Amino acid sequence: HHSSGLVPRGSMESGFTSKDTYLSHFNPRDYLEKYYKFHSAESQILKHLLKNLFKIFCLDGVKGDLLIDIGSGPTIYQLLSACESFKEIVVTDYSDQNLQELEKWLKAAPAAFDWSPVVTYVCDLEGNRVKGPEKEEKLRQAVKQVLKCDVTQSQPLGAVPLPPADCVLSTLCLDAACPDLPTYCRALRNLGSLLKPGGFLVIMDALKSSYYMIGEQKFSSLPLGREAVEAAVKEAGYTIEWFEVISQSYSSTMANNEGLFSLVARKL
Ligand SMILES: C[C@](O)(C/N=c1/sc2cccc3c2n1CCC3)C(=O)N1CCN(c2cccc3cnccc23)CC1
Repeated sequence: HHSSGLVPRGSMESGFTSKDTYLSHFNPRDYLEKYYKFHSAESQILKHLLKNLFKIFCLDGVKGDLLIDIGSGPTIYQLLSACESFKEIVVTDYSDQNLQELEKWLKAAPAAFDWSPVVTYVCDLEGNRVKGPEKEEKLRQAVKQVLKCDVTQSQPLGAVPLPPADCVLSTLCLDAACPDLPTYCRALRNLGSLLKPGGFLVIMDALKSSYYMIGEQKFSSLPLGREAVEAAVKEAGYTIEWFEVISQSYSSTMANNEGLFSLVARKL
């Protein structure tokens, strides 16, 4: 995409990877093979996101009718615990390439990525009430829609009539989606329009990361800290229930994050 090494793809005119670059120059299966192979940085990070989700959805409250999952990418690790606390899930993404990988996975098509190592891992955290083939069927039955997203749009779902949600989940999304704090803050107001009053916001993402790599192809990220996200959340109409910060970072070659944040909020 012209630039090559000097600046992330689709970030020369703008200074941040434009949304177009996610539709055209983005291979989702290449990304899944890199980050979600699954005791490296990636595996340890995925294991921490998983523990936080098992605690949010299985250990604590966060029970409901409908959970809208914003910017799911081509991944399902983030929905394994919520398919126990929610009667229905509505997954979304900007990339059609990503929505495709999700739709292939809901069909159990052999050409879809293997989530077996991950699914079995979450089963072990839950005590193993069920096994992999049983856990994946609960989650697939729970996915009611796969829709196009745009957190950087007043109506994040467009014309789709969706009922108010009890939870809105977003993992590893807004750092790539928003190019500056005004957009990060606005994109959180947009998530609130999908949420019920006193409804949960669950956000997980990297801290202090300005880029992330998918091979040799580079992508933009918003380098923000704990103070920056804490402030962005509260100003967008949310009361923060708890905020976790971990020091684990992605390997040298994969991103310059100083750690990762996990937080639960409530639309107030
Ligand atoms: C693969 C992935 O890039 C997500 N993976 C990762 S792995 C990793 C590792 C380290 C750091 C980071 C990181 N990231 C996210 C960025 C930070 C993806 O699938 N994303 C995020 C970007 N996203 C959108 C783009 C533009 C506009 C959007 C509008 N609405 C909704 C979504 C939109 C689409 C879904």
